[PDB]
Amino acid sequence: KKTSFGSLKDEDRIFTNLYGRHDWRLKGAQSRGDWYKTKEILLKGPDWILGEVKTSGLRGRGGAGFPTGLKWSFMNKPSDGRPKYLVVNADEGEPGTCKDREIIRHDPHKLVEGCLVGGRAMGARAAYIYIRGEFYNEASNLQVAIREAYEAGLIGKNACGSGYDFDVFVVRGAGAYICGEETALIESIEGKQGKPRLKPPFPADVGVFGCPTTVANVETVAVSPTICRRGGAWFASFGRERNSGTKLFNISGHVNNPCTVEEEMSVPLKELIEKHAGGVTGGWDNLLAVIPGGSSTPLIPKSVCETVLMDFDALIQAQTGLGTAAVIVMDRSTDIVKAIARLIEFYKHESCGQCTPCREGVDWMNKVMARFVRGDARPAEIDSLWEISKQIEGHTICALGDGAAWPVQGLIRHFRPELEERMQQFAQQHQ
Amino acid sequence: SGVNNTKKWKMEFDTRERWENPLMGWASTADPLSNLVLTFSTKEDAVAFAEKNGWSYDVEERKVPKPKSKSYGANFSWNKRTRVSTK
Amino acid sequence: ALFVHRDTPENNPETPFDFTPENYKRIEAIVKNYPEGHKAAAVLPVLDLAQRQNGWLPISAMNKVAEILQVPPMRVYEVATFYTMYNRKPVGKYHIQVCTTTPCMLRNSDSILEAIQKKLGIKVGETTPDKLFTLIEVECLGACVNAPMVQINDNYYEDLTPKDIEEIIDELKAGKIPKPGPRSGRFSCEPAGGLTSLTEPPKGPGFGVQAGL
Ligand SMILES: Cc1cc2nc3c(=O)[nH]c(=O)nc-3n(C[C@H](O)[C@H](O)[C@H](O)COP(=O)(O)O)c2cc1C
Ligand code: SF4
Ligand code: FES
Repeated sequence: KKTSFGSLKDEDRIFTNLYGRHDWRLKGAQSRGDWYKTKEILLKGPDWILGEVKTSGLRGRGGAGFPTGLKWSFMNKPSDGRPKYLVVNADEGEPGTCKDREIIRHDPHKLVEGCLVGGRAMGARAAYIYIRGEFYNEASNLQVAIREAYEAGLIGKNACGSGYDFDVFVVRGAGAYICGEETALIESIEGKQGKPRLKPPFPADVGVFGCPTTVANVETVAVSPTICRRGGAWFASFGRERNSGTKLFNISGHVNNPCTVEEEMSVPLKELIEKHAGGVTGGWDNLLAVIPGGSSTPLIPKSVCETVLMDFDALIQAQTGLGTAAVIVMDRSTDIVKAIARLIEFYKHESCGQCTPCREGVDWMNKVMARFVRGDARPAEIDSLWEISKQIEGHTICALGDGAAWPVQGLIRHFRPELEERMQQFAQQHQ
Repeated sequence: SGVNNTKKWKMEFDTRERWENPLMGWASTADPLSNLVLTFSTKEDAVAFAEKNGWSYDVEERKVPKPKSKSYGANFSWNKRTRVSTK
Repeated sequence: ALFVHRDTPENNPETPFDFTPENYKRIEAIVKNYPEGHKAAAVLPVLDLAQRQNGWLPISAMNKVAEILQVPPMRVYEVATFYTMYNRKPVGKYHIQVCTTTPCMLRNSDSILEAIQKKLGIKVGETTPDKLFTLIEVECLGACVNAPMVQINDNYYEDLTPKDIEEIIDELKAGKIPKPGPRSGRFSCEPAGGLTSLTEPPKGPGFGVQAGL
């Protein structure tokens, strides 16, 4: 089998206009292979499409990493009289994550085609694309791209000439990270506070407007047409087994050339940073820690970063997760406690407030972490903060509560001596 | 919301005059049974105790909350009135 | 930063607001995006429309949206106070929003905040006396690889330096429109100093298509 991963080739890159160097409107999208044989894909039936997605091994690119073909197949069932919908999650709110932004504005027709192909698989009559309200220009690009498809017969009535009616609506958010959560997104579309729903019922049973719904990430849906064209096996030939395909990576923070890039799954973390980002600032030896999958994932220290791979299973073993694959790099000049304290401050401002452990607990964690930054605490409080985070984790309605706890646990797990040192400095100064 | 005080049967007696004490305004009574409350496992136990002691009595049948049909899903109904406008 | 309303002379249920005829046609299109019987789904887009016409949301505007969509006013108030992009106080002509979450913090977004404060003579959360600029800190704006970045009204300005941000404020005071995007060499999110991928000509239609279509 393949034993090393990375060094992906342009011939095998899905998002070929990632950098906006080519025309983003329909004429460019067609010349690059979009909307080609879309009718054939639609006339092959949902069961064929879901099988292609099932065999590709695609896993959700929104953060949870749930296998996609299995998830989409929950909609594969007879209608009971309600309409069926595909909600596309373009909220892109996780700090460090900006991959969906490039897809929306530079490759909008891949998303629009993905909506139709995935919508056909689920039997949906329309797709609502929920895009965060701060992406006004990207949302206008998407509506322009959607208008071209409607004018080409590629969507709407008799889409592509397949006898299938599909609408693509774009609805904008109004400023809330919690509206990236699948059920909180649905409540936002319905015109409520973006507060998540409890499960059950699952969205495939009772979703937007109370109807069967599937929420899919923009990247998850944007690659779907290509997997159907080139086949699931082609996509599954990349990355480790169960970690298939090509992934978008955002390398930010203390790198020489922060960038977004498409790279094969299971690429080493070290290679990814050096190859595309130009390496850590001040040399690889100047690395302190990396947040590998967005703010919700725990950080890892330089020692783990040496050999860890970038895929779901590799990063779980390092006591973290792939998340959105947003790589935030911190060099040794970083005040690590301050950096993690700022993320807990972020979750504090983003918690919807609905449920007790996050409404009260995250704010409590923020107040403690602020004192840790200054050392105005006692070493016994470190174990108390670990216990508090475990009272939030797994007890909240939605996974924002877990995402607030994990960064705190990562800091305590790998940088406890730093925390104690700061308390030592504060105590001896006021002594 | 706790229901732990609705488990057992109680026997109490009819309320009688309380009046204000002239010196202090305290609540005076001449009813020796004003505070007497007995606890019984079952209605039959309470009735039997009342009969042998010669007290006339009224028995009120136990009130049990109706069993309700709860469903979180109904809050988001496609076409029913149970759809909630807020959470 | 209060989530209760107290009527004042310039913000009470009698404050004049109403959609223009042009906006009433846009509202009709918005409502048609949702199934009949679920008109409340239009609350967010219609509220945003009122703010685009008016610049902020007086309580009268919230009531007007409620009346149009036949939604209880409290359910509109709940939306208005939940989402952070809705302005319930008048803001400046240019709403500068500096991202300060960690990825932008790691690239010295603090210096950007200093440059804007020194140049405008105001503090975070304040508006200038001329009512041109209102400055706030925000959370991640989904442009972290282009940090430090700011949003002014609908536009993103990215890979900033204290000089670059100071120029943008000069362009706004003078009345000009500064073009959005990175102020460094690059055009978007590609690596600086040359692409590390996507350098070959894109493949054309039908490339690598599986047999059987
Ligand atoms: C607080 C929070 C924020 C989230 N934000 C996003 C987001 O911005 N984009 C996204 O695709 N998924 C986001 N998610 C994950 C979604 O809830 C959901 O798992 C995902 O959209 C499903 O799509 P996928 O299966 O294609 O990955 C978020 C989850 C939480 C708990
Ligand atoms: S965990 Fe936080 S964001 Fe999620 S439902 Fe509970 S209070 Fe809201
Ligand atoms: S951290 Fe500033 S744009 Fe994401």
